[PDB]
Amino acid sequence: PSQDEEACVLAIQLATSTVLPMILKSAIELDILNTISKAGPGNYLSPSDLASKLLMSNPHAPIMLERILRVLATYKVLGCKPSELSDGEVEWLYCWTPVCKFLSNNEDGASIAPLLLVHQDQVPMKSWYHLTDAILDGGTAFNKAYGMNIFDYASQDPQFNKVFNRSMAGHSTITMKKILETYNGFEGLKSIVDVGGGSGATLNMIISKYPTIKGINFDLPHVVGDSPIHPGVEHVGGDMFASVPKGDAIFLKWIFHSWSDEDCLRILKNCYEALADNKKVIVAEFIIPEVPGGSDDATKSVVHLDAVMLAYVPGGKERTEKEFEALATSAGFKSFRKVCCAFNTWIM
Amino acid sequence: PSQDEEACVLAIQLATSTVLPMILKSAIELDILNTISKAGPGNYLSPSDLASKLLMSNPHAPIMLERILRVLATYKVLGCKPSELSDGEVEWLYCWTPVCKFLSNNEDGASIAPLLLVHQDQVPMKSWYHLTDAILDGGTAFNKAYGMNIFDYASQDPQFNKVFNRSMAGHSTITMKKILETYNGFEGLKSIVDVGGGSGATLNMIISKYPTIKGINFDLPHVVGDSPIHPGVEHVGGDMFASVPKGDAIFLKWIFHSWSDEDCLRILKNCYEALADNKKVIVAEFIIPEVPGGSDDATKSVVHLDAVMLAYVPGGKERTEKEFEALATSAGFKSFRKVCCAFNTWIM
Ligand SMILES: Nc1ncnc2c1ncn2[C@@H]1O[C@H](CSCC[C@H](N)C(=O)O)[C@@H](O)[C@H]1O
Ligand SMILES: Nc1ncnc2c1ncn2[C@@H]1O[C@H](CSCC[C@H](N)C(=O)O)[C@@H](O)[C@H]1O
Ligand SMILES: O=c1ccc2c(O)c3ccoc3cc2o1
Ligand SMILES: O=c1ccc2c(O)c3ccoc3cc2o1
Repeated sequence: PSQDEEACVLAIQLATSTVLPMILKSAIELDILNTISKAGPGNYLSPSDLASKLLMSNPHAPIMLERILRVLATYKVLGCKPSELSDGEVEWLYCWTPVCKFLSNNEDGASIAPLLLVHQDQVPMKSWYHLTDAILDGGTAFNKAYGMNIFDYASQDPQFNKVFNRSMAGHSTITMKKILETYNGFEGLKSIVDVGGGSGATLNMIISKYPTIKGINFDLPHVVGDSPIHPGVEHVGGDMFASVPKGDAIFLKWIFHSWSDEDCLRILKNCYEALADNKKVIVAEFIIPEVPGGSDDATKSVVHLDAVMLAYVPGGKERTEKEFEALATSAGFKSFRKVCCAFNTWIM
Repeated sequence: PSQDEEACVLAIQLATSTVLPMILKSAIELDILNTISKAGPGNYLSPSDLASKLLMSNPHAPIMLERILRVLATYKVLGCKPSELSDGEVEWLYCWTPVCKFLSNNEDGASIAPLLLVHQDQVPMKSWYHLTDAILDGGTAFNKAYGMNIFDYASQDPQFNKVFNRSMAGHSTITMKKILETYNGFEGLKSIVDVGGGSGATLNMIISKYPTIKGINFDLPHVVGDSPIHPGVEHVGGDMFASVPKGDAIFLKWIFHSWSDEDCLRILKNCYEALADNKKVIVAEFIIPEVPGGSDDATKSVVHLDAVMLAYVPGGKERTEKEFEALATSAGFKSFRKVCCAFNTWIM
């Protein structure tokens, strides 16, 4: 009877698992995580302390926050410790964890929280309701919801544009900062073109460590025209399928997982054409493991991403290392090399 | 650098965790889980076998199913094993697990899958987008989305009514079937009133084991008028706050977690009034543990439910055993007893 109970309560848990992303979204929107980050390690807050520090006016906000805090503790975003009340009952206090750090809006702009907000946004959320139809009828879930792909939608909705670009910028500020502690590959080159570089955050972090290097942040016009400027980095609006600006190396982070094999090869030809001989194409992506049933957080992340690609973009998919090696090979490249990994992002 | 990597990839995993409920919803809607249940234990299917057995017409459905299967395997809904292809590459085959059983629509009507479908339904899904407002401004997330509570909505939307009632019926068929292997409490009584019994599934399972016992399935008119009939069980339409039909015992499963303390006491007075002296009120609910940071599936389940109550219904909440004991005490009851547990549902 013990196996049945473990299996059934897992089923119930999975059936009510929309709670996690939605409670996380609310904790971010209520500034719970930044507030706890402000308190910092080992600084425990009761639900009442947190409503007070947030200056909330709702007399029932403390009990509501308590129930949110309890969700976050179960998913290890927060720790917690008991505090004895006068009448013998126990108050539960909650505290920072390193996870909470990555989900807080660090003044440096580096945060994973905007990534949660783009996926809970009402525009991408509707694509899931057309996924079952996409499988049975063909087509792509997102385009069936909207009659246009996600990038076309962003160009027509400035609010969603900012939400999308901020989620990418937050992630790659964190990731390139840790990448740069272990990657040589930019040291000896005159210039880098970030193809689909979004808001320029990746080059912002590359040039700040290697000034003198000329950064070319290349993306669609509606993305570059709403982006801040770092010195060393010049924004170029364009279309990577039309051409790619020339440089000493080309960089593509989280590009290929959004395009079919045939479209990846079209991007890679324009990259080829844009570089001199004996030059590099630097790719940053997750990699699918050869064995699919792992339950750790790294496998969950890349598996989540592959499902996101399935609903959001035609032909998008996460790939194995052998699948990346094949693309480079088909594109006339002669050397493929997996270099290092940071926060599940490989440099290839 | 190893702690930072574990924390950041957990953050990324949590930020993209809407995937799980939404991919599960699609696997249920595509009949993947019933099909695999039809194949049964140790009967491995490739993505192509599964598209064939489902008679899908989409030439890209096999690759799409593969990516869905991989999600389900990571969350342990399915197992998987490799199969070598002719050219040395490996195909991954997927197979049944006991979890898959609880998420399949067993011909007996017992399934946890309808529970997933009510929470992913577009009507409840919109309440989350008003939760942050509910905390800051007061009110209830669901009522702020719709201007009426969830039960009023069900009475005005027959489709959502059936979706809601089917999720409760599927769960309590499974739960009462296992409860009845270890509960004496119905053996020696003439009749039971199931207050808020929904579609009658719980009494259906009680009377089928104890015929001769008279079942009174009591719920709102829009619920009882769209429900099947089991012998021994008579449906009564009414309002538990107006009165409760009299009987030898009153049964309430998943009622109290939906009402504030003051409304629970109003229900309990009507239950009190409806029973003779020296008689029982039988409550089936989850119970919150005193210590809140557990990460097992039982704690996740009750924590998920408490967040669901927070967004869906005014005043709803999961409770501790001491909180249930207090309600019974305040209601004039003289004996409180936690009896047994089944699939995380306690009988009190
Ligand atoms: N021709 C094109 N079509 C579609 N997207 C393009 C494009 N050229 C560039 N892109 C961009 O590709 C990016 C994918 S996501 C942004 C990833 C960015 N490198 C980062 O990691 O922060 C988007 O910014 C999108 O606008
Ligand atoms: N006066 C009332 N107000 C609101 N809901 C009521 C009610 N009387 C009964 N209910 C019912 O309470 C039920 C809660 S959920 C159904 C639980 C059911 N016992 C089961 O476990 O299967 C709903 O069916 C709802 O319609
Ligand atoms: O979590 C992610 C990470 C990358 C990502 C991405 O590159 C694209 C391109 C279109 O939609 C996307 C969604 C994404 O979600
Ligand atoms: O997963 C669940 C279980 C029980 C449940 C419930 O009794 C009510 C009453 C109004 O909304 C509900 C949602 C629920 O979701």
